[PDB]
Amino acid sequence: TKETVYISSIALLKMLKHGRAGVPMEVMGLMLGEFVDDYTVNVVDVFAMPQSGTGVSVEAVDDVFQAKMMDMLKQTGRDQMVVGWYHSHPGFGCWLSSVDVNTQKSFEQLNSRAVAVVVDPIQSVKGKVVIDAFRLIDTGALINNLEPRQTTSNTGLLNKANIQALIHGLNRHYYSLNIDYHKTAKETKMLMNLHKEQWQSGLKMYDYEEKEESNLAATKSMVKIAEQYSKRIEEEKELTEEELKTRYVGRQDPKKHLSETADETLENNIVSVLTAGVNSVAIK
Amino acid sequence: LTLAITTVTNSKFRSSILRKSFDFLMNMPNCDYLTLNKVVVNLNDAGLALQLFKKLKEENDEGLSAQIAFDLVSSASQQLLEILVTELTAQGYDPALLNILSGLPTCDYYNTFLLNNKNIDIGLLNKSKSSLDGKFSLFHTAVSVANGFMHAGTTDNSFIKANLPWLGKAQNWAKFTATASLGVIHKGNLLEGKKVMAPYLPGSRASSRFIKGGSLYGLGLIYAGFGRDTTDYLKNIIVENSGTSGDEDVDVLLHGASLGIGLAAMGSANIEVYEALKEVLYNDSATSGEAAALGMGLCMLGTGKPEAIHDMFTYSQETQHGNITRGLAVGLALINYGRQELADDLITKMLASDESLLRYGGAFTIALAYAGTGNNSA
Amino acid sequence: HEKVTIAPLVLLSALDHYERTQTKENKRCVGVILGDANSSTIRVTNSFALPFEEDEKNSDVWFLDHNYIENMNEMCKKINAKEKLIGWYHSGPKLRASDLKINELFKKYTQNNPLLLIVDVKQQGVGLPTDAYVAIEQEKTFLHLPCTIEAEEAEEIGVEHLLRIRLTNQLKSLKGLQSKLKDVVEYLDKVIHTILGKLQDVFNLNNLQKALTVKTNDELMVIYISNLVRSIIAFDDLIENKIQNKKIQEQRVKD
Repeated sequence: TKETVYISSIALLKMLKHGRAGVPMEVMGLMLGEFVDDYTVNVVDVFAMPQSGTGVSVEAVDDVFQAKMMDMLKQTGRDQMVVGWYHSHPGFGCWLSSVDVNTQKSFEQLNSRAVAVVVDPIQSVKGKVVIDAFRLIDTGALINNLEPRQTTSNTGLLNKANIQALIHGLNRHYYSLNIDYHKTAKETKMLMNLHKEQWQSGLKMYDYEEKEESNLAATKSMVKIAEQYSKRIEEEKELTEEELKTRYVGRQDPKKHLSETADETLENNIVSVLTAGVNSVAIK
Repeated sequence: LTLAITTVTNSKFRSSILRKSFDFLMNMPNCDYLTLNKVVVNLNDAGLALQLFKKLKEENDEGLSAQIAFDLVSSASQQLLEILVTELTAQGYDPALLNILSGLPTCDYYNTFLLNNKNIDIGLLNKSKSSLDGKFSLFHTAVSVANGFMHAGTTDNSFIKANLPWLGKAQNWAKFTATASLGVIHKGNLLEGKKVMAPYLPGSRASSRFIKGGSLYGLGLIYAGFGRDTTDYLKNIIVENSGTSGDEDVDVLLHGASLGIGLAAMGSANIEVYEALKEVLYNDSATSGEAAALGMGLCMLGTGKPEAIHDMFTYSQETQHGNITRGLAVGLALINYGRQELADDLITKMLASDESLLRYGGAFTIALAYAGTGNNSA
Repeated sequence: HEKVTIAPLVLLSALDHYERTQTKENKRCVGVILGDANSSTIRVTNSFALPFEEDEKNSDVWFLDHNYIENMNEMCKKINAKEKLIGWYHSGPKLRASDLKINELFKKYTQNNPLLLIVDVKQQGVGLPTDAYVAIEQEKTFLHLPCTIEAEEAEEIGVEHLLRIRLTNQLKSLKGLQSKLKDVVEYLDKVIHTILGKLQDVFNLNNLQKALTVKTNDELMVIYISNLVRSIIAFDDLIENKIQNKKIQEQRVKD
């Protein structure tokens, strides 16, 4: 049956960063992990590999530099068995790799569970992190182990599947792409303290204390003029259409400056509380 | 009876209310026999249950004693059925009312009533399953499981027997639905139910060991709750393979065995089946490891074993397996049944964890314990 | 001084090294980082690990192999030529003889000052489990540098997929004032002068405030001008549903 790959949050970000730079530039990397056939699949650590003159190929893997990393990655537990390789390519409608075509057959001789991951967007990512993998089929898909029992199968509905040029057949004989991501307890709290919306951390008590107080010179300086800006926004709207119909071509004009000036009053009310929150130690 | 369930919070106060109504109805002056039935089922007391049959011995009526016997066997839980059979035999019974509580005429009601008038509408049924032989097991399951609905209880093998091609087009994993469909069709057979799986039973081999595992699951659907005879039959198969497995289809054979022994012992606490399936979990099996947790959860229904709550929960954090953790999550939901606030200790641990599988079974844990009378907190 | 910018991938992978091997308090892992140390802002684009062995009972026992770095650097030359060794990181808050001496071994392959990073494996308290420090002498003096988290365009977008005002600062501000009181008490027991002399000058920054109360209410009055806008917003909130409320009676005739 088809494997279901669970990629950790750490390995998913490394494969995207290694194949990042440049549209035409292709790179290569190696994937590590320990899992068993049919379920239990996982990806532990991933790292880039040296590139030869042929780019992505079977001979580009250097066992000399690979054997030295095994003793290095064993101390921290990063050392595992090679589960496959990941690559980067400019991308096309079909066969994203213009070099690697049948080289995956040479990868199947070393490991039957090894796959080749190719990044479609190449800095086009819209936030969904859509990556493409490949698995050798050759003779099969007739009276054999049943792959499409796992998750999200029968791809190719209408003309849109993944790249949308592949539809049903995908790369070779419907390899049935399956990818899932997971996170641990340490990965959950670390990402929230680094990248969530914008990073204000590293000082927790100085976040709104430094920005809403000591930054008034670069933000709220000349607040009397700042209050005039709230009037110009209301004058831009309320002065236009007072008839609640179509004359000056406006509809939500009373609600345009309503939400924009709501935060201005809110921020002024927050700093008002933080004004007394400075705690000058006055009392009597 | 109706108001006190949604009003009285204390289980012991409402328990005494049911015992007071038994004394006024004890003389049986042509009074309600259905009220006394709801008393012994909710209380699950062997003293009041066997006392009702002792009154039927003094006043002899074959129509009155029957309606009581057929009503108890249907509404009773798994623990009360054993009292009406095993415990009733030790203290004396009625030879006419013993076979009724054993489910022989009860299972006949499922077979005989459905066989008299059955319209499957083969005209519209053929067009559904004759469309294509492909779509892997997704199509073969839809046509086999839906067909088992119409013939359920009537014991009609025409899908497997009378129709050759639809069976052969199934793959190894697709033959499970074709075999398990007989368990739905023949459900209610306490005698010849084993003869339906006879070619696929152990010792007769099979065309393959993948389809052989589905035969042990079909016995679970037919014999569920009456499968005391199949308890030692399905347990010895698991013990032989409990050591290890060298093939993938060997786990499939134990896969249907774990789900089969779970349905026969469903509702009854059994330490032998729990310890037999516990060794399978230690091997960390990808296929048969999930059914091992499902078989133990069905034996832990109702009150269950408090020690098995933390034990199965510990193995979920120690063993990080797709099917295993998800199987243990459902097993931790079934071990707590009707406990209401008593299960809040396990619910808190699942809600605090960010694991997807622990939160998947945490909802059904609330569904099973908080069911019946609605709770504003749940 | 200088600045240190660490990508979120380095801080995320450094903590994972502790859990995989279940390392106890007797062992501390050491690793290396890459980037460009030429500019004033230190940027870390890569990180690795090293088979570092250390004895807890003896601070004079440590083992570090530089040959594994040579074979690793040759692999990066075929991958990224702009990646050079800017320093190294170690695990645990404690600084012992084994941690201070090994800093000189990395100075052979590093032209600039190797960046010092103290990784907290227990992530206990506040933020920033790994602090960025610089080695400078007047006795080695380790000074704290501003820590900023900035990544590339593709790296920041990929993190959002993994995870897919006033009261917040006050919750962390209460624990910060209480922690500063313990730092003075704990430092007193260590003596029985350098930090106390600096804190007294920082704390130096109602005699002159008798006439300074007016400007406090003057700023609050300007805030009330926005409260008048809030009243206008509340007046506009009263206009919104009247558009819908009058359409309710219009539908009564149609229906």
